[PDB]
Amino acid sequence: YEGKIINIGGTIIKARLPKARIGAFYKIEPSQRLAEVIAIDEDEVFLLPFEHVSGMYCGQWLSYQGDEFKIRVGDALLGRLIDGIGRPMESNIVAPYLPFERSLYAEPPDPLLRQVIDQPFILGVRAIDGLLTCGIGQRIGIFAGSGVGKSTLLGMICNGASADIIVLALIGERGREVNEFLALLPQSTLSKCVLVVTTSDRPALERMKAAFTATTIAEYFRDQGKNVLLMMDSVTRYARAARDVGLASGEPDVRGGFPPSVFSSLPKLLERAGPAPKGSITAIYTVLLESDNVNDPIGDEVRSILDGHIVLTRELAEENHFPAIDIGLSASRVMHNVVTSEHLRAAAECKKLIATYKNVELLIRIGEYTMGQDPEADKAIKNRKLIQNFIQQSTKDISSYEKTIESLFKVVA
Amino acid sequence: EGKIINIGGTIIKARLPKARIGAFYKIEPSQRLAEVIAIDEDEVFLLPFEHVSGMYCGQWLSYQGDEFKIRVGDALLGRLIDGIGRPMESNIVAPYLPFERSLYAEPPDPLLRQVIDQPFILGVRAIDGLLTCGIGQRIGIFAGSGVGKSTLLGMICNGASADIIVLALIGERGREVNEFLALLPQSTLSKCVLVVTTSDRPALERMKAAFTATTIAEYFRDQGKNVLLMMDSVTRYARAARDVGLASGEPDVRGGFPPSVFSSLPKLLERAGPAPKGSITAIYTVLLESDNVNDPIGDEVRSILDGHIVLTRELAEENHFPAIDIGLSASRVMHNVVTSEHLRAAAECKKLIATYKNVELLIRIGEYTMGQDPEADKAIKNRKLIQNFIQQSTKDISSYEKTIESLFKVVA
Amino acid sequence: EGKIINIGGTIIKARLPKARIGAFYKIEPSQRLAEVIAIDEDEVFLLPFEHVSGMYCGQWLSYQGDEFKIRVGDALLGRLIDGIGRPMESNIVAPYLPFERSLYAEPPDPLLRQVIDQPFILGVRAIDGLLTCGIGQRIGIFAGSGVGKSTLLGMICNGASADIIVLALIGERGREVNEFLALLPQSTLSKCVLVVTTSDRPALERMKAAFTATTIAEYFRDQGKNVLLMMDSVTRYARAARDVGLASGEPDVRGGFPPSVFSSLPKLLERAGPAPKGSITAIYTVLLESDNVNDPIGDEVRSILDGHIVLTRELAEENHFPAIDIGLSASRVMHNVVTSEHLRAAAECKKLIATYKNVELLIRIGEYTMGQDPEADKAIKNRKLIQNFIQQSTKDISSYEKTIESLFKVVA
Amino acid sequence: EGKIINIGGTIIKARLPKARIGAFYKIEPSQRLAEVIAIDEDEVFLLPFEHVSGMYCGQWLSYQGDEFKIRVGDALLGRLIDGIGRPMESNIVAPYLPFERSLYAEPPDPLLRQVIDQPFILGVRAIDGLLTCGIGQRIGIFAGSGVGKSTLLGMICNGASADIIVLALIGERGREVNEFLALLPQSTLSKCVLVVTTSDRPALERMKAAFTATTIAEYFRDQGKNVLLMMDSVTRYARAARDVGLASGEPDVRGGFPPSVFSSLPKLLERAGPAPKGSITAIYTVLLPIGDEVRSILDGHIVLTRELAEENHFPAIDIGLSASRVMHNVVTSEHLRAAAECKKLIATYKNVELLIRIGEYTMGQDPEADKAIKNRKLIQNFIQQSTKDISSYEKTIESLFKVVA
Ligand SMILES: Nc1ncnc2c1ncn2[C@@H]1O[C@H](COP(=O)(O)OP(=O)(O)O)[C@@H](O)[C@H]1O
Ligand SMILES: Nc1ncnc2c1ncn2[C@@H]1O[C@H](COP(=O)(O)OP(=O)(O)O)[C@@H](O)[C@H]1O
Ligand SMILES: Nc1ncnc2c1ncn2[C@@H]1O[C@H](COP(=O)(O)OP(=O)(O)O)[C@@H](O)[C@H]1O
Ligand SMILES: [Mg+2]
Ligand SMILES: [Mg+2]
Ligand SMILES: [Mg+2]
Repeated sequence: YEGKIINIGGTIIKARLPKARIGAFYKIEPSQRLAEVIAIDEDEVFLLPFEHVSGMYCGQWLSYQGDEFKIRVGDALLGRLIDGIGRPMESNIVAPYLPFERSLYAEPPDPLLRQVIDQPFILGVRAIDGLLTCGIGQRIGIFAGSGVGKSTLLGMICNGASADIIVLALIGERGREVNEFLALLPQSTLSKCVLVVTTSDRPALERMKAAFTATTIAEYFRDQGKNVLLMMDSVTRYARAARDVGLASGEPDVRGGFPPSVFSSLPKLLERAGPAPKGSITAIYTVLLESDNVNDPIGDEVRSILDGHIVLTRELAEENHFPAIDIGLSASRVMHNVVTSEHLRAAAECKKLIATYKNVELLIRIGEYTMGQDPEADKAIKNRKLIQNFIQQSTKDISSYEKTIESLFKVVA
Repeated sequence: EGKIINIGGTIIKARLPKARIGAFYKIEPSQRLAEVIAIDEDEVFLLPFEHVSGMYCGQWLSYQGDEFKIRVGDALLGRLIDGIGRPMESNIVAPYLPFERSLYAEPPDPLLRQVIDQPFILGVRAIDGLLTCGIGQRIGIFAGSGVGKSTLLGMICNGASADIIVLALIGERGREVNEFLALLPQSTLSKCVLVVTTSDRPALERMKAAFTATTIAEYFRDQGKNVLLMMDSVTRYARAARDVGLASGEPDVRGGFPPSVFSSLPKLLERAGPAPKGSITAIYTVLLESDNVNDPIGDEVRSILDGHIVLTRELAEENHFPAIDIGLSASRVMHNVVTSEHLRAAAECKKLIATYKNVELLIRIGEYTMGQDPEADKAIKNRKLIQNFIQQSTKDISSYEKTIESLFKVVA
Repeated sequence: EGKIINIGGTIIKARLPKARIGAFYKIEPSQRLAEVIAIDEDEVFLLPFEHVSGMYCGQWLSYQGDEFKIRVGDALLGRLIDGIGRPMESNIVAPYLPFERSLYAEPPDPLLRQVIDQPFILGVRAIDGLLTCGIGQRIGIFAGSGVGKSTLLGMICNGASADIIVLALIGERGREVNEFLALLPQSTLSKCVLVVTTSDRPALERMKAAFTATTIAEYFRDQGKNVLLMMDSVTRYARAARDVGLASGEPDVRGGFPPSVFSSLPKLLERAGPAPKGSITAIYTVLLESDNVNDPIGDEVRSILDGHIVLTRELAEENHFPAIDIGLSASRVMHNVVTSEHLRAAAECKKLIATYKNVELLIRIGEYTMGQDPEADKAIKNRKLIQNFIQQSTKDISSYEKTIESLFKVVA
Repeated sequence: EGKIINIGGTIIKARLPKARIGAFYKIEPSQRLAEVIAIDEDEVFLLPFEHVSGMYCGQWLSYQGDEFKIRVGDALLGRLIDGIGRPMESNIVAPYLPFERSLYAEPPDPLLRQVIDQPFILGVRAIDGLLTCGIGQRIGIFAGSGVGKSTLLGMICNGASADIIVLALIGERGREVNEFLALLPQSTLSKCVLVVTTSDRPALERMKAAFTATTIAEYFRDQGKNVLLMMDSVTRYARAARDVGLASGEPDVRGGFPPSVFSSLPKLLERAGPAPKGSITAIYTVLLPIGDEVRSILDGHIVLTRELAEENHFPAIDIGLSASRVMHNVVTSEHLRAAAECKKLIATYKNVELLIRIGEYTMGQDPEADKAIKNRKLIQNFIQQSTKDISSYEKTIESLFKVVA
């Protein structure tokens, strides 16, 4: 009715319709599918459809629907599954009464009202609680390569941690995993859990906006005054989808593909989850790397945005050392605030012993290390299988925070 | 309908007013086809089905059909199919197929997948004892060229047991078609559908042949059966999609590949798994652009599939066949499949292999004197048992009980 | 005075005939400002101050200013300012800033700069005992991600003795503005100006916060007092200017960066320093792309800046904090400042650290007979005194006399 | 004389007919100027020196020239000069300058370069006792950061037997020009004519500073005077001409440098040699990619090292790996062989100090290292002195000949 699609191909369509506000979404008039305006030219507009692009033609019409795409949240979406658009997954249900329409692109809190975080957040993994330590309110990434440890460790965290609300986004991952995550969490956890599931099958728009849907639901349950744990599996799938859309919209390449829109819109997503006046969002994001190099474009940028990074390495997964986290290469930017100095000194000595043995281990496997001459290296070896039975852990085993730090004191000295 | 104005060599472009994208057109005098891949307000980009030589400007295009749907039915069992769905063996009568299916369908709904917990016996002791497969798991075989990908699919054709075996041979040798028919017995070839396009064919017919194999496997899944899909070199699909997408004017995001091969590979690989009725267990051969596993296609297909078996060239040079590197390999579904005792025995055998790989260069140089480590002497002592457990000949298959009891005898 | 013709991601384009550069316009339906960054002879490139929410074609523009100016004055202390210039705390009453200044001034005359002779007491034992800073020196702190740039500015800013501190937090997490105010006591918060912009803010606030901080520092310099300016990740300025200029029709040159970044960064980064009345002393945190050596924006900042502290994460992996690599870092302005015996003690224990970094191998390998290398014998005996002099705690600040006394007893 | 088409950040495009590459044009309302890098059939890509803000569509460009030449005369001795040529300060008034010459002059071909004679005394006693240098010889100094090369340059300006001394502080920092001029006397400044430019200044005039200083030194070469040229940090000329080159548009070849700097640096360095009018002793400093290309292109490298400068042994030069290639054509055979035997008397100490760090080395048969141990301190106070310690040429000769005893 308003315009005509005049260019079909790739991820974006292009239309001819004047006076289009940017970000408004338009329905394809005979064929019930709709598309969001991402950019405008002097008369022609770039649109990104919500579904696949097959079956279209030149001069196909476009109707006007709304100024902004908004999702509809409420308190009646706990224990239920949502896609990236906002509509529910399951159809054996009656769909709930969600009363509050919320926009999808909001603001972070005032930087003066973001308090300092000084309470520990316990995950149940002995390594990430003893050596590193999370805090109630921070956001922390799990940086690994392909098929190393990210999902499993995130399942161990979901099984071990406990918040008032749990919002779990599975964006751009395999569809076989939505029943594994539903199997490894109990009904006492499922009663406070919202899944936002976008499979890797889906278009670029759903796989790009599922992260914002999960962040919007998490901040809705934050504004009621509760501590909500957000867990977002592969924020890099958002980064890939935004790369595809931004390159199809005609933007350059900076730092290995990845237009400036990606590095501009990652902080608009990641700054929305932290401490707040009412409640706080503790966030745990997993990051896939383009090799096992930690110095990726997206790996380095999301490492410079987040408040803690947990680096998992493949050469500790070749050795059946699970969870495969590299202690020397991973850090936790809030553990000097959330815990006493005695735990801090013990964790520092355990990190120093791990790095000392890794500095020595090469000249043990070629038979040149001589015992008794270096006092720091010897104590790095005499405790080696005493520190490692602390640092590696089974999947179905959760630990308490007390015997964790008691094992740490027993392991270091 | 319209006329052709450019011919480049991979894609052509034409003056077609208001063509549906995806609809296939016909070159009018010369009996060839093409399909629409992009539209530019009066000028469509077309990908021809056959070779491009002979065309001229202003050559006409006739219309037929809104999409290229293949013709499928129950009478495909025991016969060979072209990549776009023709019967290849022309010495026999054409089969009667009642149904039409388009090549691009949807995966099953994610809440209807029912996490897999039954084993799938392959016959190779290394992907039965140490790695284990599931009914519904899609597996990858990652190697360099010449390392043994096709030998191992030949080993697991005559050892595995499904209802319908759907074997795609896309992008591979024409000489292979008969050698894969020399491994299949008559009780197995009477239930096998073999979709083969070779490396000579145009880029479309190597692109749209994995989708043909998946559509035939989905038709045989939806009847209530168990399908064993196996593709040979899915990276040949990835390279056909690469040079078509780069001819179509698209940027180069990673290692030479457009983003339209990274967005179109999950909507191929995710259609092969568990289902509300039936199942497809799929095995994909993946060739790596060097011996490095961090090839972009190797990395992306490792991040999509449910288990990877990396074969190295060091073990192919050391005459360790099959050349499965155990530390680099994994199987996601094994902890739901095997018992706790079998999982413990598998983990301890893998730790023995890693311990010997630690002490190997130290004993090769000559520093290892017997007696310091308790695990290194265990590795040296069980070395020969582990080696003749992992190493297996081509004409040998094991049953699952003999595999697990030999695992228990080897591990301790 | 013109219509907007297209909206990009970061950029606006309009038809403003004979418009100047720097002339900022506001959008008539929507109250928000935008300044001109390029001309294309009828068609200008503007950069907006905010996001692009509803931006229809043909939206009008109205002339507001020929250049953008900020309100400065002496009644700015103890406050928080954003990159634009307006106060960021809203519960407080708005102050009275008397004067206005443009953000683009020129560095002082190089024949009228003073001579740096007296030290700037910094607080950390390594950058006082080994790399001493003078009053008027521009040093930079070079590291990768999360290696400890912001923690070292916390240690400096805690134990700083300057008459007025301007702290620029450019393009970093909103969380840490309260963590910097948690280690500013009231005696140094009553005379500090925080120019803070967060990483989610639009492109030119993140591009102009450095100019706002240097403008405020030059104002309080021209009053006549010495002032400490500390920028946190001027690399965020550099890649904000990269994303602005590179999307305005300007070519990649060395890292994705246009030539305009390399034209506008040595003018910003040099208008600090000594002066005929007053002196800005500046500490620039620099983020590096990789941990490599061929960084197109780290190398030339290293070249045009007199003194640099290099933090390497290979010392942050053995938990050696602060991770200062004393061999890779230098201070061109310390031989003019400290006494000669201070130079001898600093050079001697740098020599001891450099000796023990490779005598350490032939201690572990059992090849070191005592006495054959006496200097190494002096670098093994005093290893512990050095490694308590170098790394210190975050809350462990120390005065200058204790640092030089402990330096002398470490070297002796 | 031409309207400005558009502004591309650092590139101006104009609509003006018939201009040559390198012609510099004039922004008339603001008094700024900008030179031509490329022409189209009627439009012209040129690039500004200064900042580009304040410019609009339709500003005029006054012609005022066709190539840039510097107004150079005899009265520039003792004045501060920009890389373009205008003075630095406004307290002094610009004197009479009759002549002007362009910045380009072709060097003679290398097949017929002259013989070197006539020892040229620099003032540091270490090299003119050990690594001497003639009049027309051009010398490269390879020093580091924090090695004390600025005092070395100030003390080879102070005590040189040259009537004119020309130095180009090309790309220096803000403080470092006063840091350098604080250690030059007034008797030296009344002999100097010196070009300064800072990293504030645009890369275009930061690369034309080298040609300006070379051109002024060629002017004082033609008046029958022995003249010394100094160019401090040739590498900063290299990065400035790099920024001009790939700012105009050119892909790089080696390191990050375009081949334009590899065509311009032998052209800039191959000139300024032994002319029959009384010639021009060039001293060019390079810090430690193109140091290979510089070290293979001029005769004589002097190496200053941090491993020697960590002690109090100034000037921080090591004779064991630096040598000026022309000494037999300069100094006599007695002085040459005595200097070379003192060089190998120093070089055998470092192969025997490490063997007397351990307790093994004795006397009895080693006639070259037993002499270094006794006659060490005369060596080690011959090859070092302070900043304002001058040692004339007719003292270092007999001092070196009583060092060899
Ligand atoms: N902590 C662990 N313990 C045992 N096995 C693990 C562990 N982490 C990963 N694995 C194995 O490695 C494979 C990859 O795990 P997963 O976390 O799914 O990888 P990704 O991080 O790519 O999702 C799985 O199939 C699993 O069997
Ligand atoms: N398990 C095995 N037993 C014996 N020979 C093998 C085995 N695997 C590979 N080979 C040898 O290595 C070569 C590569 O096998 P093939 O499967 O054809 O490579 P590709 O995986 O590239 O198709 C073959 O020629 C074969 O002889
Ligand atoms: N001086 C120090 N002492 C102890 N830990 C430190 C020190 N500096 C940095 N760290 C650790 O390293 C990490 C990086 O700190 P930070 O200063 O935020 O790095 P950056 O600001 O450069 O990203 C922190 O999580 C912190 O725990
Ligand atoms: Mg996963
Ligand atoms: Mg094969
Ligand atoms: Mg920081």
